[PDB]
Amino acid sequence: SMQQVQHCVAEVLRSSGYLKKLTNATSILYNTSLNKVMLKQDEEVARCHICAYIASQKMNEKHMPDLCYYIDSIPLEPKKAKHLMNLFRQSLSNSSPMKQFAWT
Amino acid sequence: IEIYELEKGKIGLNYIAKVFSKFVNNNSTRTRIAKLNIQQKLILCTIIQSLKLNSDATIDESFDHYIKAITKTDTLAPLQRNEFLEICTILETCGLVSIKKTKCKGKTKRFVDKIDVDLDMREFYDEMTKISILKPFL
Amino acid sequence: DPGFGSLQRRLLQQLYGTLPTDEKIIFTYLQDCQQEIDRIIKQSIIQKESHSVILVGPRQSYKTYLLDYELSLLQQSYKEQFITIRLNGFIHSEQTAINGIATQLEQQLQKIHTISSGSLTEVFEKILLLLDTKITVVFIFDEIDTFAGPVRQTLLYNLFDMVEHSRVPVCIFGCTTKLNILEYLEKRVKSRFSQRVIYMPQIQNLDDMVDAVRNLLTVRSEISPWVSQWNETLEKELSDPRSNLNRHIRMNFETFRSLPTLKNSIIPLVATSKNFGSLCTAIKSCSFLDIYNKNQLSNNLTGRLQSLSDLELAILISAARVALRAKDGSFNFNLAYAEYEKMIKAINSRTIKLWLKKDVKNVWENLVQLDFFTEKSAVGLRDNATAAFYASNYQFQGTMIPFDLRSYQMQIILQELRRIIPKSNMYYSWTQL
Amino acid sequence: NVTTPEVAFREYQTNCLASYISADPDITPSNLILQGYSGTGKTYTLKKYFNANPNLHAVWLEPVELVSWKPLLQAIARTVQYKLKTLYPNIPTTDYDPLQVEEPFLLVKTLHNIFVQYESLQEKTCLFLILDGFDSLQDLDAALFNKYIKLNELLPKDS
Amino acid sequence: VIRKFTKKNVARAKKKYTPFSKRFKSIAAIPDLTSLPEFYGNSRFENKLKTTQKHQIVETIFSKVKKQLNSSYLPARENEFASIYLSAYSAIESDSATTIYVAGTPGVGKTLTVREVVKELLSSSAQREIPDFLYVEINGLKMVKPTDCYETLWNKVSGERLTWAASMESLEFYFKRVPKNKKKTIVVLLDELDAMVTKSQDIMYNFFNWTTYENAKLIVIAVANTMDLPERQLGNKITSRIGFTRIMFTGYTHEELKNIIDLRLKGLNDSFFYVDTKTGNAILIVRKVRLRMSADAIEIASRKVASVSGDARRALKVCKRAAEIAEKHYMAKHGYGYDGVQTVHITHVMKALNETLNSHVITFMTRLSFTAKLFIYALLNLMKKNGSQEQELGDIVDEIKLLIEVNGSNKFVMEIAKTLFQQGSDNISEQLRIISWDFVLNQLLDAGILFKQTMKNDRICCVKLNISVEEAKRAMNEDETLRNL
Amino acid sequence: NVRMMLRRSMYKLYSAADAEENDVSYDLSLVENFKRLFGKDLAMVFNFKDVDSINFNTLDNFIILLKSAFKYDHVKISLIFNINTNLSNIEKNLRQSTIRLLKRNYHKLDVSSNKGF
Ligand SMILES: Nc1ncnc2c1ncn2[C@@H]1O[C@H](COP(=O)(O)OP(=O)(O)OP(=O)(O)O)[C@@H](O)[C@H]1O
Ligand SMILES: Nc1ncnc2c1ncn2[C@@H]1O[C@H](COP(=O)(O)OP(=O)(O)OP(=O)(O)O)[C@@H](O)[C@H]1O
Ligand SMILES: Nc1ncnc2c1ncn2[C@@H]1O[C@H](COP(=O)(O)OP(=O)(O)OP(=O)(O)O)[C@@H](O)[C@H]1O
Ligand SMILES: [Mg+2]
Ligand SMILES: [Mg+2]
Ligand SMILES: [Mg+2]
Repeated sequence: SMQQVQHCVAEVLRSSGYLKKLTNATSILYNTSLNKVMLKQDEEVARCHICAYIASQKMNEKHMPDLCYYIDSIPLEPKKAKHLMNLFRQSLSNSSPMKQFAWT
Repeated sequence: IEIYELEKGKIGLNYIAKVFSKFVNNNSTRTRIAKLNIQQKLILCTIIQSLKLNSDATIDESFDHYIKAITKTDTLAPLQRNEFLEICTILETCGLVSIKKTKCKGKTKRFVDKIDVDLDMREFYDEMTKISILKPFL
Repeated sequence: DPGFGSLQRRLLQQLYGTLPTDEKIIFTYLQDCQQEIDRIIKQSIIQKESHSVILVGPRQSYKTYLLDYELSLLQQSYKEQFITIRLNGFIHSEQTAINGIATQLEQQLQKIHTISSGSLTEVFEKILLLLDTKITVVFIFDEIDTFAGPVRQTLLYNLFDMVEHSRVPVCIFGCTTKLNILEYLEKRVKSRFSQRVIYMPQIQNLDDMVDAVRNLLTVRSEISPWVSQWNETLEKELSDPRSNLNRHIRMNFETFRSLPTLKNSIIPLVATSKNFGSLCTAIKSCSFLDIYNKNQLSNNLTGRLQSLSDLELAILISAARVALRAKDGSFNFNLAYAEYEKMIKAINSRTIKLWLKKDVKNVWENLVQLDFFTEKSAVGLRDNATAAFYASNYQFQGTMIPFDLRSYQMQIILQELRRIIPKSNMYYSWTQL
Repeated sequence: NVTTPEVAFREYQTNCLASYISADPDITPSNLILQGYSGTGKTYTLKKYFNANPNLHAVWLEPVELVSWKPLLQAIARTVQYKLKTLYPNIPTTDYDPLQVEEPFLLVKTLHNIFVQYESLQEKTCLFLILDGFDSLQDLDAALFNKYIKLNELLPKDS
Repeated sequence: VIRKFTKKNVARAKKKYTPFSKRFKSIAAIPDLTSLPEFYGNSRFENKLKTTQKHQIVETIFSKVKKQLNSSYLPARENEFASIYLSAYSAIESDSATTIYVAGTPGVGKTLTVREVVKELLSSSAQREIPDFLYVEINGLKMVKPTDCYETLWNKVSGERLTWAASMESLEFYFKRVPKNKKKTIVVLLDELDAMVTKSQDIMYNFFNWTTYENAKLIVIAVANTMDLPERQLGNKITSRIGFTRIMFTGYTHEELKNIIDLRLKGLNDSFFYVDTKTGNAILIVRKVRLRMSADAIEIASRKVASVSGDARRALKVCKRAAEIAEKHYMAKHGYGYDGVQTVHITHVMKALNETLNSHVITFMTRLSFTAKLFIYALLNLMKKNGSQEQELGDIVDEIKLLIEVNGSNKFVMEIAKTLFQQGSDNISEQLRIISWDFVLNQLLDAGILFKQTMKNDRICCVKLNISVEEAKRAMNEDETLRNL
Repeated sequence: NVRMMLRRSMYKLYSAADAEENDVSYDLSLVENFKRLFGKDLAMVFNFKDVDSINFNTLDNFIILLKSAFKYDHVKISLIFNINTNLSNIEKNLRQSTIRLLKRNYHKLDVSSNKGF
């Protein structure tokens, strides 16, 4: 759904250009997360948010260093949110579908 | 007595209720559907619809129906047949879908994998009603 | 010429794969598979790890070849370390696999240095007592799918339980043609299995087949004075892209995509040469391959139609047009003879001898025997001996009625008869309806 | 090194039989099929080929006389043992009974036991078992020929 | 005398036929069976698989991890353990007869828990606080005949070897008539209980009805794969005798699977080995190399396995497969043979989880010849046209011929048509089937891609796709010639 | 079926040859090795009782099976067909190759009680 990914990318952060690139990422990363990363009924309510934050780091490292993002938008405990997002990065930010998504 | 001396006087009426709750797995389809994610719920809905229209259906025909529904509706991204089968076994692990192995009754009768459902329709449709992105599959 | 005889015998040995083990030919597109098998075997025979793995590929896709090559390679350096139990799913049943394992265990342990004696219960108990440094037992189990039946997979359960929980090192190599072999397995059997499935490589592109032909036909040892000239001739033919070998290899790649199919034609090309010049002329022209392909198609529908007599052709044409006019395609001897006599009268009215009904019976039986007609709704050859036995203890209704009322269906139709009967044949206008 | 006889209209077939059938087991296929309809000279060409090469050891079986698979297995065991007894009469042998073959596995065991007592021979030889009319078996199924295809892989390789 | 048929391979065991009811002349004539030299358990094959080790094998940095993650080597099962142990201990100490029903999915620790219970019970009996008992293990899938359990259990009790019927009345006499003071308690593990289910259901009734006898002192621990087995397959008598109490072994959560894998990786993870750079052999404490397997990789594998099955066998095998992928890459890089930090990364775990998911069927259909792809294309065209799941082979022949003769102007069809119908040769007449038609038909039948019915007329015989239609479509339009037309 | 006809025929043959004077396979190879097991020639007379009730495809295939024993010099075979309908009735329920086979040496004889009164 476009509204959930749009709201999640929005409140992780702070049209159809770079925020559109970010939305497209969160969606692909979330869809492959649904298949290869399994969460219980609590952690599942932040599957979009965590995925959104991952895409944010990619922007901060690839094209725009000036982009800002903060962690506590994730509706879990910040230690638990940290552990889950490290798990998500290390697992499927190097996945073969998520390698030719042009970030420019 | 087993539960009374595993959890530690005249024993109470509550231990009888504890016996009748411990050895009756009163699992609800409410609790089973609520432990799934959106993709397992979607594949459960497509399985239900394929068995509604065919009722002697294989894994592969249900995957064909899932592909047709997911290209008609365009929700997330379509899955490959083995990922579909893995989510079907996940639904076995949850206890909503069973995959058996049975003979066909056509002109070419061989053994195939078959989907049966052991869940009741009313609370299934009630749980799937509350999700807006699933009602094209109901 | 003993030199040409030595060259011919070496070429035939390379084509049959019967070279010594240090000279055996592994195709380029086959290293990545065989190294993987070379790992698993060497992790079991040498390092005493228990493994179970299924090879999946079509028939004649070098499963047995690579496995036999691996076992013969490990035989020459680690001979006392392992024994081999070979089972075949066609030959061994669920009961006789136990006796096969026991007999092979006894005869292999008497070869390295009883279980086999008694009833089947005692034999199975002695096997499980034996199998539940150490000697690695290597199971080569061809046709894994026949023992992966839906009723009860007892042997697969016991063998994968041996791989998992026994302290005897066991290697199991199943082999099958079935692509979805993992879905054949029962839940406990599938759980005990490692779920390691190796899919055999296919030919992907044309110069894989060209390089495999080059590896098959290049003599890499100096055993004949004709070796260098043969190698130059073969390289000249295989490098020229308009040569007859490259045309036949391309044809195989686009139709069969099978190197055993190519070898079955290349072997009598080599073996029918009398001298070296005849062999070079044969490998340039490839004229024998066309004669081979003509002979491999000599007994299909077209050649059997060309072997027919004029009355046989007339009866077949009449049966074909009666079958075309029918709804279910069914016909008998009476309607076919009526069509035949109308056709002969309409020919002679515009002189062909009209044969009597008592003589067309022999032609009809010859046409049934030559697989031109089949009995209506006939199963034919059954899949297994049990269904064949059940069919043999039953008398079908077709064999109790007279022969002129038996319903038949056509193996060839009137359009194909019109296509492959020549224009100048005088029964041709009867191929249209 | 084989003699190609003259058959009047089966010259290609006789050349192919010279290509495939030889005394050397390395350059001989494990299975060879001659396919043709009735009265096409299959038996005639095979007899003229084997008569012109007397050093080739052939055993002839007619499956039409055996009718079922179990007498075919027993006939294979009996005829192979009798031919190997006639061929090398100065080799002492245990006489295994043909009637104890009731499974293809038992045929594999009996052929193993028969062939393991001829290792005193100096050269590798071929034994050509000719099943003249395999599909003329009366009780034929689709699974029988597969066992005969895969039979050679259960026998020893250095025999 | 001439026989009508012969049985020349009869193998009969040396089993007597007289049951235990006729050993002694009276009930009082039976001695205390615990003092008999043959009763109650009172191998010769282990040396047959010994050889001489004349080599020195190399065990690398990941060798100890792969050897230690095997199923041969009880954290998450402590309530089930307590339930089984307390029921069996109360049944032993009071001299009672009791059925304990345990059910569950594969690999959730049922056999392991029951075996740990009987080891603690035997240790407790060794300290003389409960009376001594005999432990019998009967696996239904390890029997040739289902009645052989009658053969097994009685042979474990008396040491005699009888046929199954005489063993059955021997066990009935022993459990009912012999008094408690002359007997010993027997704990029987019936494992794979469904494998011992027959049409008569006599074995089920006998084994659970002996637990209702006053003198029996029999404890039957039955392991099932489902909890609804006595209602679905067994009668009301056997269901009543099994009882209302039924212990279910749930699938492991990912915390429990992670605890199991971390319990096997204690002493090896975050440790140092001495590694030879010349051969590759590594010794637990020349270079000092630290071995790690990351906890994120274990938690990913545990979460995936817990959602799919909750199976400890699959979690251990996925971890071992990841370590083997890492160790294969290690031997490829350093050139080691089979005679500062090494890590099993998360990428190896993802590769191990994806190698059973990658759908080789599409790849197999992509790497086929043109004739097989043309057959599949024609069959798919017929399913699109007339909407049937089964198509006659003559229709496939006719539509292949139509596909060749309509799009002739394609350059590939002008190249291939003489090959398809004459094998590129004059003096070969035009063929009714294509070249290699039966070859590709039998090849697709061998793979399980196709189903063919059993008819002797080759034209009216039906062919059905056994695989899904969408994967056949994507394999077909991967091909550049077939997607062009 | 043909298999039962051959099995009963070979069992009767072995029983008679043992009664007239190790076990064997009840197939036609017993006819092949008859001189090696009993030292005498073989004359087989087949009495087909009630041919108007037998399955004609099975009888045809049994006659084709019995044709295979003609390559043995020690064997001669007689066939007796007990007919109550007509010769042409059995002539049109057999294949023409079998009719050509039976035509080489055949005789007819009337058996019925109204033979010349
Ligand atoms: N031991 C061997 N030595 C030499 N050549 C062999 C050997 N085994 C097989 N071949 C050849 O290798 C080729 C491939 O056939 P192979 O027997 O390996 O098939 P396969 O893949 O095991 O198939 P199937 O599933 O039918 O068993 C054939 O040409 C065969 O003759
Ligand atoms: N090329 C030939 N030259 C001479 N005579 C021949 C030739 N071919 C066949 N014959 C004769 O025809 C007879 C029939 O041939 P043969 O028995 O070999 O046929 P077949 O194909 O084996 O038949 P079937 O399958 O019916 O047994 C031979 O016995 C022989 O007399
Ligand atoms: N709690 C556990 N702690 C450690 N290892 C365990 C545990 N549970 C299972 N395992 C491992 O899994 C293996 C398989 O478990 P087990 O044989 O008990 O399964 P099961 O539930 O009886 O399965 P099946 O139904 O297939 O027989 C054990 O041998 C052990 O290696
Ligand atoms: Mg093979
Ligand atoms: Mg012949
Ligand atoms: Mg178990």
